[PDB]
Amino acid sequence: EAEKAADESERGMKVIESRAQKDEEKMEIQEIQLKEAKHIAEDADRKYEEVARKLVI
Amino acid sequence: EAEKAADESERGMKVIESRAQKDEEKMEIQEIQLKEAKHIAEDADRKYEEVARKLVI
Amino acid sequence: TTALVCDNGSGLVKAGFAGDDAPRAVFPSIVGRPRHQGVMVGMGQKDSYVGDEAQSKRGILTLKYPIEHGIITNWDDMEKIWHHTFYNELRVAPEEHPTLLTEAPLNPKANREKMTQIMFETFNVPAMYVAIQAVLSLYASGRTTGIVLDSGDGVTHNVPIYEGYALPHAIMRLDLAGRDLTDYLMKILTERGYSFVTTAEREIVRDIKEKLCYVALDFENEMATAASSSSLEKSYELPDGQVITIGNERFRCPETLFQPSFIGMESAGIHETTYNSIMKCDIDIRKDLYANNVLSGGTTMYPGIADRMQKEITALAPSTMKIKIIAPPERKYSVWIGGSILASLSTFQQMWISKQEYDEAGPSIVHRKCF
Amino acid sequence: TTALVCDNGSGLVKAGFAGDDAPRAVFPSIVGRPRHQGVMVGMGQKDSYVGDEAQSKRGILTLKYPIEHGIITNWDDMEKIWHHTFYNELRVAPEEHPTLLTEAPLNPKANREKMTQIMFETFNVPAMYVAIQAVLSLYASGRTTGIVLDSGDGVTHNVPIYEGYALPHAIMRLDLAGRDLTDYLMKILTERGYSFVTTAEREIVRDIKEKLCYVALDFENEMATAASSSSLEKSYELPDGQVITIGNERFRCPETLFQPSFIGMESAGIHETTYNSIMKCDIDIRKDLYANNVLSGGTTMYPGIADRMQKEITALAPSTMKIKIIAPPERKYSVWIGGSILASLSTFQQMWISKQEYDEAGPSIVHRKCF
Amino acid sequence: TTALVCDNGSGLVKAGFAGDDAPRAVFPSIVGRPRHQGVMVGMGQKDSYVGDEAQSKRGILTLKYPIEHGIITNWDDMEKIWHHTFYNELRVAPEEHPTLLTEAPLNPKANREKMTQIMFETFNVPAMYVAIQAVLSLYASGRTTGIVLDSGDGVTHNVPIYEGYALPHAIMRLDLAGRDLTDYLMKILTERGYSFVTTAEREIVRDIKEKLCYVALDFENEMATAASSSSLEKSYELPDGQVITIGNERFRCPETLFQPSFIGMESAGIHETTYNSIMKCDIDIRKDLYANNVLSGGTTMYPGIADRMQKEITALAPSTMKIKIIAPPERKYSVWIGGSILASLSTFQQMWISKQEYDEAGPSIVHRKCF
Ligand SMILES: Nc1ncnc2c1ncn2[C@@H]1O[C@H](COP(=O)(O)OP(=O)(O)O)[C@@H](O)[C@H]1O
Ligand SMILES: Nc1ncnc2c1ncn2[C@@H]1O[C@H](COP(=O)(O)OP(=O)(O)O)[C@@H](O)[C@H]1O
Ligand SMILES: Nc1ncnc2c1ncn2[C@@H]1O[C@H](COP(=O)(O)OP(=O)(O)O)[C@@H](O)[C@H]1O
Ligand SMILES: [Mg+2]
Ligand SMILES: [Mg+2]
Ligand SMILES: [Mg+2]
Repeated sequence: EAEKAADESERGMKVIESRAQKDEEKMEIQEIQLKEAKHIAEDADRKYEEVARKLVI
Repeated sequence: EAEKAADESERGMKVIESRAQKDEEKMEIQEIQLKEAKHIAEDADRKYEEVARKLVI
Repeated sequence: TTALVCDNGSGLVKAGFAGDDAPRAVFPSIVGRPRHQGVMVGMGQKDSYVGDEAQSKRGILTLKYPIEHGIITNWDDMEKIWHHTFYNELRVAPEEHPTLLTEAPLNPKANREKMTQIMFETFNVPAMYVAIQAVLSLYASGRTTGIVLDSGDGVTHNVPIYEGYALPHAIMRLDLAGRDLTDYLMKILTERGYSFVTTAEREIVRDIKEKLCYVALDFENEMATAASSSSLEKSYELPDGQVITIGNERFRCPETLFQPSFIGMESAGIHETTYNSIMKCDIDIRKDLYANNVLSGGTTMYPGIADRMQKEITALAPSTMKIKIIAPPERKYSVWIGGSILASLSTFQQMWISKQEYDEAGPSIVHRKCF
Repeated sequence: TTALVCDNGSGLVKAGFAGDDAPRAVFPSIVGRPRHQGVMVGMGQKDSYVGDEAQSKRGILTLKYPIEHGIITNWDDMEKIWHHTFYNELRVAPEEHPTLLTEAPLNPKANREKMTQIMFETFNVPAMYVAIQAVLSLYASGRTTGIVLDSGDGVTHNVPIYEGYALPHAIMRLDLAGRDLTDYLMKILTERGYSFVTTAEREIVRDIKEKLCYVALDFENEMATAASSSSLEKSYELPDGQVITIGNERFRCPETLFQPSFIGMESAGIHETTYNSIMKCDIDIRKDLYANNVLSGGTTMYPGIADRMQKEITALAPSTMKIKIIAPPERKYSVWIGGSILASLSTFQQMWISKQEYDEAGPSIVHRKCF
Repeated sequence: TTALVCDNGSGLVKAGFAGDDAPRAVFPSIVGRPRHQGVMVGMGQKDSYVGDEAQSKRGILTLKYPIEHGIITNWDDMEKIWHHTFYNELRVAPEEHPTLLTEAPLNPKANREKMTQIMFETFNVPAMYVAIQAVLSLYASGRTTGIVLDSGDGVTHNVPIYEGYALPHAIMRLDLAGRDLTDYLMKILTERGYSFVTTAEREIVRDIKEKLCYVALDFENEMATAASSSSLEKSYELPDGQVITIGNERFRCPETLFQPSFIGMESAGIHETTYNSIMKCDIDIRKDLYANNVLSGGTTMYPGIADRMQKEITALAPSTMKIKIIAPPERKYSVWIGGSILASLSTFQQMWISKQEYDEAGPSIVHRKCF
C-alpha cells in the first residue's frame, strides 16, 4: 500500500502541476488584458474630460 | 520514505487547490473590472461623438 | 561639425545634437548619495549615483538637486551632471563640439562666469554660447512677437519681445515654480492622513501632482461641487500598495500660481503679472502682445490652465482687445527645440565664443558685448 | 594558506575549511559531566565529555549548553568546545589558519570582545573576522536584496538588506527559538501521560519534535479534524521501548512561533514581526522585500511552514503585491555556505583583523569599521 | 460656571479647571487589558484598566497607547480615557461645563471632526473649543512674539508668531519625540546585556531615561572622556534589584534629537529645523524671533539641552545677532497654563462653539472661522 500511495502521489502531482502551468499561463494573459483594459479606460476617461472642457468653454 | 512522499504530495496538492481558489476569485474580479471598463469606455465613445457634433455646430 | 544643445534647466536635463527634431537624452537633475553603510563586501558600490540611475535607488539614497532656483548652488554636483550627460547619455567627447547653454533672465553674473570657466577648463569645449530660455521658446513657436511665459520647475518669468527687439525693462521674474507646488502638495496632503517627509517620496508626490492635479476654471464653484458631491475624487496607487484617494486637493495645488498667498508669497498671481508686464511696454504694441501670448515649461502643462489664463486676462484686459493663448502640445521641450533651431542657423556660426578669445580676454567675455 | 570557517551557532557547532560546499564537522554544542561516583578502578574516566561523544554517554551525564540565546554564559565550556572542534574534529593547528566566526545581531559588545581575545590569545590564530548571520545567509541564497529571517535554536531575527545596504533601524530580534519549542513540547506532552524531566530526555524530546512535528496551515480546522478523526496520530519508539502515540500535540508545538502567547511571551508571531520589519523600511523598496523573502536556520525546517507564512503575509500585505517565500532545501547549513563564500572572496583578504592590529589597538578593535 | 481644560497630549493626559495655577489631574494615557486567564472566582476583575491605575498592574496587563503621533488611532480607548478623566479624576459632570482641548499643528481634519462629534454626542457638553498647543505655550510664557518649540511625547513642532500673527507657511513638524527616544534607549541598552521587550518594561526604560539621561554640550569630547575615564558611570536600581550601570549611552540617547540619523530618519535635528523655520519667515522679524526662542513640552527638560541648542543656533546664525533661549522651569505644564489663561479671558467667551451651532452646521463647523 505504501508503493500504491507513492504511485497515487506521483500521478496526482503530475496532473496538478500540469494544471498549475496552465493556470499560470491563464493568469498571465488575463493580467495582460487587465493592463490593456485599464489603459483604454483611462484613455477614454481623460479624452472625455478634455472634450467636455472644450465643450463648456 | 513512501509515507513522507505521500504527505508532501498531499500538502502540495492542498496548496495547489488553495491557489486555484485564489485564482478563481482573481478571475471573478478581473472579469468584472474588464466588463465595467469596457462599458465606461464605450459610453465615453458615444458621449465623445455627441459632444464632438455639439462642438462642430 | 555638429553643435550640442544642452538645457540644464532645473530638475530635468535635456540634451541632444543640434538639428534634431527632439532632444535625445532627457533625465532628472539629481545627485544621490548612500545614507547607509553597506554590509555586503565585494560589490564595490560607487559613492555617488547621478541621473536616472538615482531614480531606481531612491530607497537607499538621499537626493539633492544642484539647482535651487535657476542658479547653481553645488558646483561639484553640477560638474558631475555635465560629465554624465557628455560621457554616458550622449557618449560623445566634447573636445570637438560647440555647446549652447540656456539660463533664465536676471541671474547672478557669477553663475554665468563660473559656468563658462568650468566649461572651457574642465571639458575644453572648442566654443560655447549662452542664451535666454525665453528667446529660444519664441523661436520654437515660429513667431517673432508677443510675450512668452516660461514656467519651469525652478523659476517662472515673462519676457515680451516685439519684432525681435527685447524689452528688458518689462521682463518679470517670479520664484514660484513646480518645486513650490510639490512642497505645497506635500503639506496639504497631511490633512487627509498621508505623511510624506523623506526626499525619496517627494518624487512620489511629484508623480501624483503630474498625473492627477488640474487647474479649475472657477475656484468657488469647484469647491462647492467638491464639498457637495464626490465625483472629483480619484485614487492613485503607491509603489507599495495602499491606494490613496484625493479629492479637493486635486485642484488646490495648481491654484497657487493664481493665488500665491496660499504659500505666503506677497507677489501677485501669474495672470496679474502677465497683465502688468503687458502694460509695462509701450502702447503701440499692446495689441500684438495680447494676441500672441506664448506658454512654455512643464508647469504650464496642467489641464485647463490655458482656458483659466485666457479668462483671467480677458477680465483684466479691455473688452475690445482680442486675446489668444498659444499652448502647443510640446511645451516642455519647446526651449530645446528653439535652441536646436538657433544652433542650426548659418548666421549664428560667427556668434560663438572661441576658446582663443576667452583665453585672451578672460572669463568676462560672455558679459561683454561679445555676448 | 587557506581560511577556516567555524559557526558556533546555538545547539549545533559546524566547522570546515573555506571554499568547501558543506561543513566537514557538525556536532551538538554540549558539555557533559558525570553525576555518579564510579566504582571500577583502572578505566580512568575523564572528568568532562564534550561534543557528539557526550551523546553516546547521554545516560550518565548532566548535559549543559554553554550558550543560552547567542550570548556565551560559560566561557570555559566554550573554550573546551573550540579546542575539540580545532583538534579532535578538524585535526588542524589554528596557528596558520585565519578564522571566520559568525555572531547574531544585537548582542553585548563584551561577547565579541571576549571571543576575539580568546581566539587571539589562547589559540594564537594569525587573524580572525566576525560576521552577521543574516548577511551570510543572503550570500548563500544567491541574492542581493530581500528580508532574511534566520531562526536557529537560540534566537530568531529578521534583517532586511537592499542592494547590499542594511537597514539597522529595521532589524528585529525575538528570543523565541527551537529550545523554547522543545520546552513547550515537554510541557504539553505531560497532559497525555508522558513525563520528561532529566536533561538527558531533553534530547529525546528534541528528536521527537524534529521527526514528527509539523506546521498546520489552519489551526482551528486542524484542531476540529483531530477532535474527531484519529488519522493525525503517530507513534514513536523510545530508546528502550514503550512506543508513545501523539495526536494533535504534533502540530501544536510549532504553533508557538505564530502564537507566542502560548508560552506567555508578549511579542507577536514571526509572521507579524516580518511584516512590521518590512513596513519599517523605506516605501520605495517594500515591493522587492516582499518578493524576496528569505528563510534560514534549522527552526524553519518544519513541513508546511513556508505555506503558512505566505498565507499570513498575504493576508497582512496589500492584495496587489506578489508575496514569494524562498525556502531552499538546505536551510540549516545556509549560514555556513555563505560564510565559506565570503571567506573565499579575494577582496576580503584585506578585511581580516591581523594580530598586529589587535596588539596595537587592543581587544576593542572589533568595533571599528571592520565590523 | 467654569470651563474645563483637558490636554490629551500623547501618553500623559493633564486636565483641570480653568483659572488654576496648575492642572489637578495628571496621569498617563494608557489602557491596560489582562492577558492572563485568572483563576480566582468572585474577584470581580475588570476587563479594562485606564489611567494611573494601570501603572500599578503593569505585570499582569498589556498596555496600549491610544495615540501614535498626535493622531488618535483607537477611539474606544480615547473615549474610555475621557470618561475616566471626567468622572473619576475630576469628578465633575461634563453636562454643565465648556471644554477646551488642544492638538498639534497639521493634524488630519478627520481627527478633529471625530473629536468634536464624540465630545458633543457622548458627553453632551454645552460648548467646546480646540486650540493649537504652540499658541497656548506662548500665552503661558507671557510673551507675544517668538518661535516656540513644543517637543512632546508624540510629536515635535516649531511655530513662529510675531505680534500675535502666526505664519502657517513656516510651521515645521517632526515626528521625533519622547517615544522614539525611549525606543532607541531600549535598542542601545542591549549593548550591555539588559533586554527590555514587554510593554511593561517600557515604563522602566522611560523612568531610566527621565532620571539619568542628559544632553552633552559636545559629542566627540564626551565620548572620548567616557571611553578614557569612568566618571560618567551611574547606577540605577530596578524594581527588584540587579542594579544596572549606564555609561556613555546615558547621553547618547538624547543626541537623537540633534542627530536623527541614529534612528534612520532623513530629517535634520531640531537645532537645524528651528533655524530653517527662522529663515523661512520674513527678514524684518528675524531679530525678535532670534531673541525670543521659547521652549515647551516634556521632552525639553534634559539637563543642558538649552545650552547645546544655543550653541548650535549661534553657530548657524550670523555673528552680529544675539540668540536667547527661554526655558521656564514649568516647561511640561506650560501648554495647560496657557490654555487655562486663554479660557479665563472674558473675550474668548464669545468664541465658544455652541451646541446649537454644531447641530445646525454639522461637524464642519469646527473648520470655519471658529478655528
Ligand atoms: N503634465 C504635467 N502636470 C503637472 N506638472 C508637470 C507636468 N509636466 C511637467 N510638470 C512639472 O514641470 C517640472 C519640470 O519643469 P522643466 O520644464 O523641466 O523646467 P526646467 O526646464 O527648468 O528643467 C516638473 O517638476 C513637473 O512637476
Ligand atoms: N527537520 C527539522 N524539523 C524541525 N526542527 C528542526 C529540524 N532540524 C533541526 N531542527 C531544529 O533546529 C535547531 C538547530 O538550529 P541551528 O541551525 O543549529 O541554529 P544555530 O545555527 O543558531 O546553531 C535544533 O534545536 C532543532 O530543534
Ligand atoms: N526630565 C526628563 N528627562 C527626560 N525625558 C523627560 C523628562 N521629563 C519628561 N520627559 C519626557 O516627556 C514625555 C511627556 O511629554 P508630555 O509633555 O506629556 O507630552 P504630551 O503633552 O504630548 O503628552 C514623557 O514621555 C517623558 O519621556
Ligand atoms: Mg526650464
Ligand atoms: Mg544559527
Ligand atoms: Mg503635548
